[PDB]
Amino acid sequence: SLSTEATAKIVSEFGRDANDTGSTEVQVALLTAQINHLQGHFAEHKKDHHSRRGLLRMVSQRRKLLDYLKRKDVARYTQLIERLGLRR
RNA sequence: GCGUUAAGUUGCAGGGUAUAGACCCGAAACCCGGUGAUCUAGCCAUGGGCAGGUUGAAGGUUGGGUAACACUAACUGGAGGA
Ligand SMILES: [K+]
Ligand SMILES: [K+]
Ligand SMILES: [K+]
Ligand SMILES: [K+]
Ligand SMILES: [K+]
Ligand SMILES: [Mg+2]
Ligand SMILES: [Mg+2]
Ligand SMILES: [Mg+2]
Ligand SMILES: [Mg+2]
Ligand SMILES: [Mg+2]
Ligand SMILES: [Mg+2]
Ligand SMILES: [Mg+2]
Repeated sequence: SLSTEATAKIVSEFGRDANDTGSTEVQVALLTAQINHLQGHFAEHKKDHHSRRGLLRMVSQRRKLLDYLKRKDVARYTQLIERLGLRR
């Protein structure tokens, strides 16, 4: 759902440089962007169960990445959820 | 068979009959034209009344909760031919 420009913008804002697409912060920010963007799709299409399975995978993938970041560097974790607006 | 050989008629009094309320009193009812919604039934307009004490619906806020909902606890709130 995310376009190329929007994706590239996130990589630059959370990565080390322009092609640090793999860092945990970038991945979590990318997932957060798609999850938030898809809230408008599922408000209109409540019965799109097949797409929602893909969304719930993003949610669980983000939870696992966050639990890993919190276990490695708590400081990086705290900054990340604050910038993104996540409860935990 | 009915008649012919038996005086009627007009007053007055009386007996009966007829039409009339027709010896007197008495229905329940039927019809016609009026008077009544100051009681009461319903409605319409415009005003008033309901001591005191209870119960605690929806909603709201805050926290928990969720990807977001849902959900949940407290506080608040003051529903009802209660
Ligand atoms: K005579
Ligand atoms: K008589
Ligand atoms: K009362
Ligand atoms: K309540
Ligand atoms: K009450
Ligand atoms: Mg993907
Ligand atoms: Mg006479
Ligand atoms: Mg008659
Ligand atoms: Mg009759
Ligand atoms: Mg009258
Ligand atoms: Mg009256
Ligand atoms: Mg009552």
